[PDB]
Amino acid sequence: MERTFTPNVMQPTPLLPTTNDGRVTFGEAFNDLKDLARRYQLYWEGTILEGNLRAIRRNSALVQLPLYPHGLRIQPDVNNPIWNIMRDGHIPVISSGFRYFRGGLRLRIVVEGLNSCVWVQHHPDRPSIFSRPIIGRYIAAKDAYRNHAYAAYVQNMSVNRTIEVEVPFYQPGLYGMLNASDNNTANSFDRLRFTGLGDLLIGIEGEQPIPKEGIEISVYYSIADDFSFNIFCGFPPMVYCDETYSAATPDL
Amino acid sequence: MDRPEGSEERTVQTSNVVLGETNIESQDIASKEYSPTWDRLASSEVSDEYPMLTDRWLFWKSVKWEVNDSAFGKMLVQEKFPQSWVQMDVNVNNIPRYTNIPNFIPFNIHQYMRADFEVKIYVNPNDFVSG
Amino acid sequence: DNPPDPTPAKFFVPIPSHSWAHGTNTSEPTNTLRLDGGVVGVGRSDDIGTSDTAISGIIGVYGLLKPFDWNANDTGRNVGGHLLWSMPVHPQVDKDQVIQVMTQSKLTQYYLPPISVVSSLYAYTRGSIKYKFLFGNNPRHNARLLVAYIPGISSDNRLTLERARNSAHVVFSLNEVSEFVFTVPYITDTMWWPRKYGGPQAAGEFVAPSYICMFILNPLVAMESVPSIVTIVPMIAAGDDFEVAVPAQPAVGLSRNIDVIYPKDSIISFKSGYFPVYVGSWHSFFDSTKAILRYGAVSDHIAQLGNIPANVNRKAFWIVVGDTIKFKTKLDKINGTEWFIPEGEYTLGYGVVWRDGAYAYMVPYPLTPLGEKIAQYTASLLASNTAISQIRPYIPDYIVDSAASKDNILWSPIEDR
Amino acid sequence: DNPPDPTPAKFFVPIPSHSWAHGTNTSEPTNTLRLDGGVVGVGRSDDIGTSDTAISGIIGVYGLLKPFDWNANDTGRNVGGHLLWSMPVHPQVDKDQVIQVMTQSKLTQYYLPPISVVSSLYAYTRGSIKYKFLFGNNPRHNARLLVAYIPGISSDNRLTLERARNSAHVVFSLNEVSEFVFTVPYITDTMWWPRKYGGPQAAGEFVAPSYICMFILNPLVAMESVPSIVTIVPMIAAGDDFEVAVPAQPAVGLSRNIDVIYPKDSIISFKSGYFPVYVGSWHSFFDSTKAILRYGAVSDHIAQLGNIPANVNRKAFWIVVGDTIKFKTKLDKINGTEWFIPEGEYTLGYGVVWRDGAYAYMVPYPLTPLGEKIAQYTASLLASNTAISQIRPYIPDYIVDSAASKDNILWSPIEDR
Repeated sequence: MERTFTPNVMQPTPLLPTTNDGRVTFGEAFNDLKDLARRYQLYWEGTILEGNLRAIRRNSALVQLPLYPHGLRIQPDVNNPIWNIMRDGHIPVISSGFRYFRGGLRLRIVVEGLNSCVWVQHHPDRPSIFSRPIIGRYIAAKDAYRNHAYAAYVQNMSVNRTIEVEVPFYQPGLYGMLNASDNNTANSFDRLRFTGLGDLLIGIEGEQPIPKEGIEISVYYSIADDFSFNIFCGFPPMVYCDETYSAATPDL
Repeated sequence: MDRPEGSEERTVQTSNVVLGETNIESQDIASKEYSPTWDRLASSEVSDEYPMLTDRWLFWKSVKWEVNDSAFGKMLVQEKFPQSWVQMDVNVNNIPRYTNIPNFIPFNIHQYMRADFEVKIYVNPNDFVSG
Repeated sequence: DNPPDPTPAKFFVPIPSHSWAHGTNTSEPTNTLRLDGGVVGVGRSDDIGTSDTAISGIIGVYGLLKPFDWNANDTGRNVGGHLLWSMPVHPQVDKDQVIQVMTQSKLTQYYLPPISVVSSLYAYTRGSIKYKFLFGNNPRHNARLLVAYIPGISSDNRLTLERARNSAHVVFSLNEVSEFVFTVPYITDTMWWPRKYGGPQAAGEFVAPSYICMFILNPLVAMESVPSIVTIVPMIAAGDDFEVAVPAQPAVGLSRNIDVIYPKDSIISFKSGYFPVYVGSWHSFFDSTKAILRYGAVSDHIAQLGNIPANVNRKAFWIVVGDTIKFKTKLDKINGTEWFIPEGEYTLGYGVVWRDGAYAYMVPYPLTPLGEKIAQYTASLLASNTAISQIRPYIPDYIVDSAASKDNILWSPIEDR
Repeated sequence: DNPPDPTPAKFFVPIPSHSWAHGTNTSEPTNTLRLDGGVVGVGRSDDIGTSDTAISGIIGVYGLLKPFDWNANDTGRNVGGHLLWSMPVHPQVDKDQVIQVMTQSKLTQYYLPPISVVSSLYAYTRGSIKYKFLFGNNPRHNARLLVAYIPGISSDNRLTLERARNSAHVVFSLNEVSEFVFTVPYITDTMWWPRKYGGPQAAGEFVAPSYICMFILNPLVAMESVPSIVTIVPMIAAGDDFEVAVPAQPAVGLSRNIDVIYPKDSIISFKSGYFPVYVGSWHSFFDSTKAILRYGAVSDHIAQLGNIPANVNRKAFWIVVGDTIKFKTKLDKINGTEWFIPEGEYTLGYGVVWRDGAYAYMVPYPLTPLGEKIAQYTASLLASNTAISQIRPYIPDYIVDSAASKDNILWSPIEDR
């Protein structure tokens, strides 16, 4: 099989004795990318002010969040230092080498600055066809308000400011597409219902005003236990993080 | 060449087609091979199979690459698969038709389809080139 | 019945969340958004494989490295003892040994092999590496190569065939053979070796432990009815003994978005009235045979750079950020190197600062991987106060004045190995 | 004795509530408002059955669909090859194949079958569907029908008997038989199929995968001492192989309160001084044979619409929200359709915007299910810049000026499949 084809081997020395993927020297093993994809990373983070929400905030949504195992399309700007120099996390880098998947994701919503209550819904039959989130007053009514019968969780910030949920796989097909394009008209159906786990909506439930500094919502994510990165195609070409901010100014 | 006949040519037969090869191949498999089980959950209508038609090795495109248009990464073929192959018989207006090729004749009367594929690439150079 | 329960209360410590770091060998409490409240997992079948994230199966797949030509008619290079190809040995490949795509004002795209991609996710690495060499030959071509693994060496500064034979090496014969693999050893003074490329501002970076070099033993021979050039395509994969230690900030990012915002505090430009600029010549700089940026045709009208911050490394060269210009330059092959710039029109991508007293001037360089190397080397020569006469061959030549810029040109500090 | 308990405290994570999503296969801690503090549950007997919420037992019950007449004396329609009845196949029935009740300014009430109601609670669906056909005949009537299931087709645009016979189909004989069931297959390229109707603003909606069509093989025959019309009542239930996947926002709501508040931001009306309005004619619009809304009897006094927001879809027609008017119109049967409006007095329920330069005018449509369809089709024709002469047959005719409105009339944007 050509991908691993090694003809006419010329090997001067014997192989190097094993450490069981680090288990001999350190106390743990490192043999599967799936394990690393289960270590949380930043999915999206933003600040929301009263001006971003509807004039009359009738317990409306704060964030409409599309759920992709390969993460969102990052926007590196002066306001987002992480995406600019850290770029994409490990999970989007891992995901890029595989075509398909079939599992769920585990999220962690951290809301700071708000004394009210937060509601979270999962819309598996309504996933976005764009790789960017929708904020506040730009969210359509169909999603801006709590829908019935969807799997949900409602949490008071007074008890805990961190929400922990696991989003399931509810798709009509065999696989979900990894690394999908937002420019897709020839296969809209694939992009619409065979790509994302369904939008996750994060809203507020109370009359408390938002501080002038605003509230900050940080969504971390990771792969669930039933998740699988399925068919290994090539890796795409990469960029180097050390080529964002140069070492010509070692401290900056 | 050491015989009256040139030498022995290996043979590969499928349906009523016979392919000859003379050298050792380069091979690979896109993904793990398997027998499908969830296709039965998609359609209650009995799935028809036409092995003598479909299991037939069929000839695709010939593409001509020259020295003057052969650069690193030059794409001799970039085709949607198997779309481009099954739809290779077009009319005056470049509209495909499944009606003439026996291998594709089941595609005309069925709405949904599935199969595994194999692709052979044949080049017959002389003894004095490199690439 | 309502019996009291005076069992003593237990001390407990409240924390807002469960582990953020753990990814294996533990349970994770969570609120599953399902109708079934038990331990639930999506259904499967043979239609859907198991996860193919086993590292060894990934890094075993060969990736392509920068190919090179091997010309049988080159009576200068095609001789015994000649170094055809060489680089440090480490899982991430050197950037200049990998296929690239550059974009003006954006980041470079690198085609990293699977072993390189995976390694950039972890801090340490170790084991043998399989270097497969593919030759574009036919039964007429013949040669013998000596490829060696030099432990504890990072460059070819002291490297000769007659020294390379004194380390672990192999001798390959190209007699009707087109592929062979050189599985190189792992020879280190320690058990794990730190990755070379790390994070922003060279965070956690280090160097490679060893060197691989290909020498010409018996030169390539062809005939008149056969191509005189044989291309060589190097490929790389992990040996069966390869391992990766410790999760760290990925050295890499995807190429879906190659945009980048360089720090505004490091940006430099030309003083007001000293722009627009164009590429030209003036007498007090190698008798006006070399290229510099001018702001006018009167002489001693050489564009001056604004204030250059003191936190900028002395050996650093510069890269253009905003709009730029095209200019025609050339550079003749430098002794002891394969460094030359053919005469052509190039975009302005790099610059090196030439200081003359209280005035600072900028020297233009082409937006090309070789232009990046020559610019860096020149900046280093200015750093060691090298003779003005010895830096001369590393500076692009003056051919003709080029177009002017729309306005000022912005530059950002960078530095390479 | 008072021994210390230095047992280490455990880390615990505080959360305000238990699961909101879980409905099965788990316990739920709660504060029961009872005197008995154990696991308590209300008493039972045979007088009180067990819960009858088993889905299969619900969706197995047949629901009635829109009936239709089958006239033996219609020498035009009652012929071989004629399409009597057809619709897409999906668990929710198409809205126009279900008994309706409309209310001015309110929501329409639909009489959905059990399989349709239950399916609107879930996101996915699959399996066979039982279509029972009930005929109002007696032993004199005779015919033969061909009913077919066409996979991958959503409309009858390319549908003929001589094509329908080339898919899964059945042939029914009406010879002293009044009931028969056509259990149609499930033929899809995937395992679950997304529901068609979803939520507000067509949230999560999609299309049906297949089509069912009833063709006339051997035309209906009656005699002189027997009714010449045979009514056909279609009914629908789930097959034994039917299943429903995933809880979602109900596509439906109860009809106890059919009130609705349309978004104020989408509302449009006539400019001041351009109302009250009435239905009439003017010359520059098909020689004043078609109906439009005027604000006076002087000519070129055609009611103008206020500012129409740019976020309104181009193919959208409109529905009256507040008070309205009655008007007498008609429309002759359109070629290739069963579309006709008999001459009668109808309430104004729908409108289509006719643009003439910087002026926008409104065309009236009757508050009737067929008027809804013709209005939508007309709006679509204006969208594709169809010939003014070819949109003419889809516009209600002018008979006589109608009463005026009390004041302005308010309209809201809507759009159908």
